[PDB]
Amino acid sequence: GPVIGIDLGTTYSCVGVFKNGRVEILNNELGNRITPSYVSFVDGERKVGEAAKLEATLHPTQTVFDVKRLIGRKFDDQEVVKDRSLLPYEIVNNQGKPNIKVQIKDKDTTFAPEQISAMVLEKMKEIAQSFLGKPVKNAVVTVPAYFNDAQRQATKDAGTIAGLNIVRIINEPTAAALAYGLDKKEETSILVYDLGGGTFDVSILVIDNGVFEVYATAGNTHLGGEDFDQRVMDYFIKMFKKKNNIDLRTDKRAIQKLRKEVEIAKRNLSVVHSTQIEIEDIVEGHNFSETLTRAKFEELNDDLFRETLEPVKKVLDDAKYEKSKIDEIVLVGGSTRIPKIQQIIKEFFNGKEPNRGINPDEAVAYGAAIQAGIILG
Ligand SMILES: Nc1ncnc2c1nc(NCc1ccccc1Cl)n2[C@@H]1O[C@H](CO)[C@@H](O)[C@H]1O
Repeated sequence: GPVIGIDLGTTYSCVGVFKNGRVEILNNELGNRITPSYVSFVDGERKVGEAAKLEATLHPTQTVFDVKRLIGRKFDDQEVVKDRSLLPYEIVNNQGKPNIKVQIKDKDTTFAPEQISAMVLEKMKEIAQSFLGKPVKNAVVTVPAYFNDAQRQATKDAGTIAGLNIVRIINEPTAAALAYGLDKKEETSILVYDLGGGTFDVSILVIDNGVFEVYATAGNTHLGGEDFDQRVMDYFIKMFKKKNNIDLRTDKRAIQKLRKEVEIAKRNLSVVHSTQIEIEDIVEGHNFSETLTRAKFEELNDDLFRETLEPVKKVLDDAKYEKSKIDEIVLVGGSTRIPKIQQIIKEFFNGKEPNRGINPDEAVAYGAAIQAGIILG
């Protein structure tokens, strides 16, 4: 049978197949190559992906996301205590482990993290199955290099619930090395800098005659593209209050519309220098119309950009590496498209150019699909 490759991400997932000698990253029913890792439980219906994410504004307690932060952990872990205080859906203690509690037709229903991840894996599986016109029973799935045996086992259990035999778990740095086709002969020391929507990871991966080993890993579980958006939102909410005496935080729908346009403005500012953020009637009778420059975008976030270097220094220290010991810097995650990020990394490595792909959000799923093709022979 076929083996598909799945990047089961914190904020999004991505599925790839290896077919007639090529990796195809598959579109979901809405024509997107990434699917928000969201599940909503509203009004008797269960939604997965973008339709679930759209429920978050009006139904925040019923809209489950970021489950990768909880999977295989214990309720009293310091990281889980912090996430319970940040997440708006209820998390309960089931025999020492965090479970998610929501309502289905008003009834309390409790899910293990792996049961929510299984629903994401199931949607990825169905995209594969319709594209291939065939049942899919087998997958390669990625995990962070820092995942322990309990986090990896709960990811495998999510696969089993979704009807997927996870034939191989590979770490995200290895998946990236496979996608960029890093030559497997002789020895190479690679820095994998992975800046996503919600999380920052950096690893030293060494490739030695086809054997991949992560020698050190560090990161920031609360640093990603969504934080850069929030810095911009905070700025424009303050400006709109100064000019119009309207605090947009008093209207959750206004906030949702602004957040969509701010996200789009950020992405544009990876290519242009100036972009317009426009919402007609952001509240009734008031239009939102502003210009954001790349220079103001960077000024609002420059402390967060520079914080990404603290994990880089830590993995170099943990591995006892000199900066020069790094042979190649590889960039993963759409947030590495930010010009200032690529500049800061270049300068930290006393001038060495980072390798970035063209589709940095799909690189991990691409590599998982390559690993699937390697296993099939
Ligand atoms: N040009 C960009 N400049 C800065 N940050 C970016 C850019 N593209 C993405 N991502 C790709 C993506 C997002 C939405 C729709 C389609 C795609 Cl393929 N990011 C950021 O990467 C993170 C995970 O997508 C998000 O925080 C996102 O905002």
